[PDB]
Amino acid sequence: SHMPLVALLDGRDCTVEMPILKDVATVAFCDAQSTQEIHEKVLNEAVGALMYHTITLTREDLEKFKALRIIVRIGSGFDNIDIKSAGDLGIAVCNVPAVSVEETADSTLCHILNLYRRATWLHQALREGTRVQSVEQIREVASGAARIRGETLGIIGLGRVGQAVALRAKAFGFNVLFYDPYLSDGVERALGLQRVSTLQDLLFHSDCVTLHCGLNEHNHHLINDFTVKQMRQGAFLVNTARGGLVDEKALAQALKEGRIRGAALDVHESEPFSFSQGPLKDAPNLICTPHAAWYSEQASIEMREEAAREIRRAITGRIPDSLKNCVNKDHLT
Amino acid sequence: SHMPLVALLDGRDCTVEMPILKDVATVAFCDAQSTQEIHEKVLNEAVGALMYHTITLTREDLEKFKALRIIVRIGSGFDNIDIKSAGDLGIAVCNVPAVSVEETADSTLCHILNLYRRATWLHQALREGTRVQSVEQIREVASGAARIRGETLGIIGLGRVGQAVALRAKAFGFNVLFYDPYLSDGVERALGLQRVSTLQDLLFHSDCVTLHCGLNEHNHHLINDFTVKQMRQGAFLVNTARGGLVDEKALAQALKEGRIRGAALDVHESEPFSFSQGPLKDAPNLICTPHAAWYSEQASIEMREEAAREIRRAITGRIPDSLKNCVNKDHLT
Amino acid sequence: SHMPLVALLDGRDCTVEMPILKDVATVAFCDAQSTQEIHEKVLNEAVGALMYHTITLTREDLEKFKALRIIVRIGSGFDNIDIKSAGDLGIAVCNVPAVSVEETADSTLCHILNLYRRATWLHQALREGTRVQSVEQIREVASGAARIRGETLGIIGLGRVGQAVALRAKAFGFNVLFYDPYLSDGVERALGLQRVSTLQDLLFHSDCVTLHCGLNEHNHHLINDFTVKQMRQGAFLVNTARGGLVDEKALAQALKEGRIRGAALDVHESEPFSFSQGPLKDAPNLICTPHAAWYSEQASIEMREEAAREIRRAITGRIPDSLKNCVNKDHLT
Amino acid sequence: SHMPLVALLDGRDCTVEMPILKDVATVAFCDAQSTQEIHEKVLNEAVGALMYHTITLTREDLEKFKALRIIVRIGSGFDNIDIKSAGDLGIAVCNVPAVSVEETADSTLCHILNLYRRATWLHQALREGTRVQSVEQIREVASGAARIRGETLGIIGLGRVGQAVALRAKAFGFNVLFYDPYLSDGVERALGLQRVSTLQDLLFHSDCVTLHCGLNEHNHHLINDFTVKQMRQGAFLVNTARGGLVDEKALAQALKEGRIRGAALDVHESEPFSFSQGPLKDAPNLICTPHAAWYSEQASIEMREEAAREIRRAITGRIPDSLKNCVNKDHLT
Ligand SMILES: NC(=O)C1=CN([C@@H]2O[C@H](COP(=O)(O)OP(=O)(O)OC[C@H]3O[C@@H](n4cnc5c(N)ncnc54)[C@H](O)[C@@H]3O)[C@@H](O)[C@H]2O)C=CC1
Ligand SMILES: NC(=O)C1=CN([C@@H]2O[C@H](COP(=O)(O)OP(=O)(O)OC[C@H]3O[C@@H](n4cnc5c(N)ncnc54)[C@H](O)[C@@H]3O)[C@@H](O)[C@H]2O)C=CC1
Ligand SMILES: NC(=O)C1=CN([C@@H]2O[C@H](COP(=O)(O)OP(=O)(O)OC[C@H]3O[C@@H](n4cnc5c(N)ncnc54)[C@H](O)[C@@H]3O)[C@@H](O)[C@H]2O)C=CC1
Ligand SMILES: NC(=O)C1=CN([C@@H]2O[C@H](COP(=O)(O)OP(=O)(O)OC[C@H]3O[C@@H](n4cnc5c(N)ncnc54)[C@H](O)[C@@H]3O)[C@@H](O)[C@H]2O)C=CC1
Ligand SMILES: [Cl-]
Ligand SMILES: [Cl-]
Ligand SMILES: [Cl-]
Ligand SMILES: [Cl-]
Ligand SMILES: [Cl-]
Ligand SMILES: [Cl-]
Ligand SMILES: [Cl-]
Ligand SMILES: [Cl-]
Repeated sequence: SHMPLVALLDGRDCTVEMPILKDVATVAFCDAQSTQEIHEKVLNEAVGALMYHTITLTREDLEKFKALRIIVRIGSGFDNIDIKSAGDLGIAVCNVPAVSVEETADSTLCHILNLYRRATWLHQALREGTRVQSVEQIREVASGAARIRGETLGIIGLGRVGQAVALRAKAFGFNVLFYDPYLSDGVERALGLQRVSTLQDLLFHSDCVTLHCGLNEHNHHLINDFTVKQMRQGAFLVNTARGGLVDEKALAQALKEGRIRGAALDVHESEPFSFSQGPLKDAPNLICTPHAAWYSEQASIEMREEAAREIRRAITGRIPDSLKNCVNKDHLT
Repeated sequence: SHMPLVALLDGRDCTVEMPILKDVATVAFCDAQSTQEIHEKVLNEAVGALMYHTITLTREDLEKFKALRIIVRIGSGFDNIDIKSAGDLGIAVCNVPAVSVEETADSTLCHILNLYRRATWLHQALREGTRVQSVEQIREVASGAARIRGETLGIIGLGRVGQAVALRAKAFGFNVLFYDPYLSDGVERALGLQRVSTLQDLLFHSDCVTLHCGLNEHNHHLINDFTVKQMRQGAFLVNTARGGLVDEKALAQALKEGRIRGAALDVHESEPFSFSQGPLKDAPNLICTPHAAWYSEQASIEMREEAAREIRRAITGRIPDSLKNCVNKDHLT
Repeated sequence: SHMPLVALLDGRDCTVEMPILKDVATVAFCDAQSTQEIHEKVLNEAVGALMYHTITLTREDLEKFKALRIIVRIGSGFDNIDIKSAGDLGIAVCNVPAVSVEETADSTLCHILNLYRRATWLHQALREGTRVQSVEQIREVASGAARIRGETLGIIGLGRVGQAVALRAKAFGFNVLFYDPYLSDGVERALGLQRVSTLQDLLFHSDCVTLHCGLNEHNHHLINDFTVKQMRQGAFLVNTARGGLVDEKALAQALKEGRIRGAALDVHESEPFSFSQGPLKDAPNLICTPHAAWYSEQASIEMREEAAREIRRAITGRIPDSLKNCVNKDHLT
Repeated sequence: SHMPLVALLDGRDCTVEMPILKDVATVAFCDAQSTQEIHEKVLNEAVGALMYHTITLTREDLEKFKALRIIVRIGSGFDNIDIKSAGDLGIAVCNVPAVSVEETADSTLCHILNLYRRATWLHQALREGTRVQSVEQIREVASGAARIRGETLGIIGLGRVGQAVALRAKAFGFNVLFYDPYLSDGVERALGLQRVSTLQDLLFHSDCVTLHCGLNEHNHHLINDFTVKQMRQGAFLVNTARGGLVDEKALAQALKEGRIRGAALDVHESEPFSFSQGPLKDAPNLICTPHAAWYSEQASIEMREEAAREIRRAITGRIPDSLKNCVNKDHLT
């Protein structure tokens, strides 16, 4: 009569998951931002866990769990989990990779166009009371807005979202390059894209750089004081991937010195983001959104339902064989 | 030794046009907002005129010119000129129809995505100090953001910009309908679009309505208290065409009552626009830009050079035969 | 109790049209190839006429009709009718312009690919008993097959079919140019195409030329001994438009001398076509189809139903106001 | 002063490879169709081997080599090599996966259109002397030609060529489904395609089935007497992948009984192909090409140069680390 315990770590709403797990697991929530806020009962008895991106699990955090057997990220990115240590400790880790692909690609294109077209900045100027009566004043307030056709969009990471961005970018006349050192040769041919071998080549030829790679152990601060200097003078930077990929120190100085004309960021090294704190406090030509590229009403539901099914498959079946999106089978023993 | 006089009515900068007209016409500027601000010398002696969109010419205004023989709009729209009366008075009217086509289509897609993705509103909330730490808070602050695929984009006016928008919209998964009662049947087939016969059908099936038609004598307040009721509950409205097409009274009430979830406007019934005056003073979910959809550094130059060449062709050749983009040959006698 | 007479000139099957015209007109057929084969009753009493492309009507032919008031081409092209003389004689002429647009564009792409890929010629070689065992033999039998990406496709006439071809050609990596001296500037921008001003420029830069213009009084033998010399050495020629546009004499010599590597023709100066007669008797690298680019089971029905409705509208309403696709309103008096 | 020996097994021309291997290896050719035709010197001393698709290497064949250390397929498919046994024997196997991707996709679209549009069959009828004078005769000779828009194209194997086909098929109005049980979920979203879970679903919903998967140990005769019955009545079949995927027995009967309206085959169970032998001797509505989907003058050179470089990398460096496209690293010991 005793069911396994499943805990929603960094959240409180479990409404979507309940119908799928009702007869399978007892569902509790922690609404926690760190391991220090998880009730002892959870650490001891929790067999499964659901979590988003607002809490990190190190080996130290993972070792506090005594019965945990699966973690499911409600989302694609799993950089916030020590995946290797989870496998060493016998904990399967899964993600939801497909739900918000096109939502994120559309958010990225929105930011790209918001830089080339300055719509968001033009709206601000009107909210601030700027009066734009003459054509000379239109040119002035819209200074920086550039023609898109002929421009080169450089994609770092041509996975699910990267490919979706590439196909959308082609519709506007962008010349699309991409850098992805983990794919085999020939993917550029199917999608009619141009490929480059190094990060330096990508930054050197791109008028607008957009990040679409996972954050792994080999690309933290991929955009740093060194690689920022490899970018075109007056280029754009867009990041809907992970904030850990950009050295905000180097980015702030680049915006201030005009080496980078503008930047649009949905993610940041330290989240939540605030224009009153951080290395970007006074950075100009900066657009930001609070890690919302993924969100739609349908997507939010679809990924929670998928994550709930993965939990069910783990409790009901054999780990890791019954799992559809386990991302650490190699490390699991 | 006496050259014809050409006047830039509603502007002052003539730098781009001078190299093309130096040996052909004397160039002066008026920097005028109305006919009342034009120097008497211009009204009497001006043979040609260059003007943007910030000044209107009625028959009353046109009759004040005693030597004018051609007007060239530096831009595509010529609704601000009494075209028929200009032809009656023997004045050719020309425009520049091709320069800013893709700039405007990209601005339109930016506004479309800014509504579906709420990037501009999410940026404001961060500037306003909103703190978005939990996923529940992300869902809250981004409430209204919707998935694009499957949504129906309704285009009113499938000309140069409309077709450019249609092709871009298809890349995001939009289902594209269009209404244009002046085209012959078969244009929908070449571009693979669906066509509807009436404005009511367009508004009835569209989740997002975008205007791309010229303002003529048969579509002022095309979007009015009556036709607004024919739109889907919670639909979007985008207008980069002409402000005279929308009854801002009806639009304000629709936004306030939630019948329309959001609106993005680059043009307005009375320009320049201000959030502190007009029927849209307190309208919610409203994005606005100061008639800047056309602008790029290249476009601004290209259209001024084309307009200068048209002037030259008129002074040097025979009106209207030597004109490339005369829009009132039928009325000219 | 007496109904008007409507005659299907160059056909016999009236099954599709009968349900639409039953209570409106008496329907007869002539199954005629020339005016000389039309029964006297038809010439005297026929008020309306339906015809395809296999019969020509000169002023001499038109003058033989004493009551005819409308002609409806079951199809888009109306070059086979003296349109001006028909208007002088008070005869409205209409067409069906939209039905087979995409069928024809798909046929054109089939011919284009059949030249670049030599599928049809490779099939023939297998039917002829050629044995292709080694790679060296594959290269030999497929000699001439070329990579498409980077190649330039030159479109002459960017109307309904031309635009449909252009959009399909872009999917294969073609660089698309077009020549159309009757369109206004700016259509190239909406569809992202490159435009040229003269026929010579089109032929000079194109690796594959495809015709998509109507046959009018200013382009008979548009491809002639002179303009053929303006084409690239080893270029392709495709014609799904009208045979009168090509001088088959010049074309045969070009194929024989290798100036043109191959040609695909759905239409010919004299139809029906036969490989045993005509200037193309012994021309090599020649593909031909019997004027079938338009045909699909749905298209054949759709255009006959549309043509029947046009007839009905003419008999029931006022000519030319009630007509949807009258192509000679200017000449009608 | 003694260099390693490299042999071109099933070919004779080594001109392209010589400049790359001149100072690295002695190059000989065998022009062999089977292992029985290879000179004893080659079997004993050959360190590297180059081969196309016209010779098969079993474990029995592989065991005859006493010094062979790498095989390089000049092409993508390596089904003609016992890959596992090659690894057991310490032989690295490599391929050239990217060269002819778009050539093959264009050949596939040519065959697809040749079925829907019957261009190749219409050309034959003209070569055979068929006279097509009336529209009724055009409909007759072109019977079977169908409208493409709305039709469903089912892709089996969405790799390099499959994705290239999918993007081209979308330009014609196809609804594209694909079946590929080896990809992870989410690839359909990036390319905007619909995905199905089983082969039966693919065949059940597809009007035209096109094969684009490698031939492996789990899909020989994937199209068989059983799965052919799961296809739509009157559907099309296209195969530019491998002939071993189709049971030509079942295919012949399907074409004869009309269950399949037509088939286009670039590959066959037994190659070379002949219309006078095999289960397809008398099959109707059959188009065939002699395994030429890959060929272009540029592609033929590019893959031979890549294959030569792979050989060089193997002789010069460390196997398998220095290899770019080794397809049997797992089996190599
Ligand atoms: N709201 C948001 O901000 C959202 C963010 N994301 C993030 O976007 C990123 C991409 O997601 P997906 O495309 O679904 O992942 P994916 O796994 O489909 O694609 C990742 C690609 O990046 C490439 N890559 C990895 N390291 C690289 C490097 N150093 N340089 C170049 N390429 C590299 C990989 O080869 C792979 O192809 C993820 O980090 C994910 O967390 C995803 C959805 C929403
Ligand atoms: N910065 C800005 O806000 C810019 C605004 N525009 C405006 O956008 C509009 C479109 O420009 P283009 O596409 O270049 O013009 P266009 O002449 O190429 O296309 C206009 C189309 O609208 C159609 N139309 C007219 N009245 C209509 C009605 N009542 N209902 C439906 N369709 C109707 C016409 O048939 C025509 O096809 C113009 O009014 C122009 O002034 C253009 C460029 C920049
Ligand atoms: N089975 C077949 O072979 C079929 C043939 N056709 C033919 O294809 C042709 C095109 O049809 P649509 O695109 O529907 O006609 P359309 O009227 O939509 O387009 C014709 C275009 O050709 C252009 N043009 C005319 N003369 C020209 C010249 N000398 N140089 C360059 N451009 C020129 C016009 O400006 C116009 O834009 C027609 O002649 C039609 O008869 C159409 C359908 C089926
Ligand atoms: N001249 C010719 O006929 C040419 C033939 N080919 C052939 O085309 C085929 C595809 O080549 P690429 O796309 O480059 O290979 P690829 O490795 O890029 O793609 C193969 C795809 O097929 C899928 N697949 C394998 N077995 C399957 C099954 N039973 N059901 C559904 N999907 C399955 C795999 O998951 C993979 O995604 C190969 O067999 C190759 O030999 C390639 C080039 C020229
Ligand atoms: Cl995320
Ligand atoms: Cl480059
Ligand atoms: Cl404007
Ligand atoms: Cl509908
Ligand atoms: Cl026709
Ligand atoms: Cl050029
Ligand atoms: Cl192959
Ligand atoms: Cl389905």
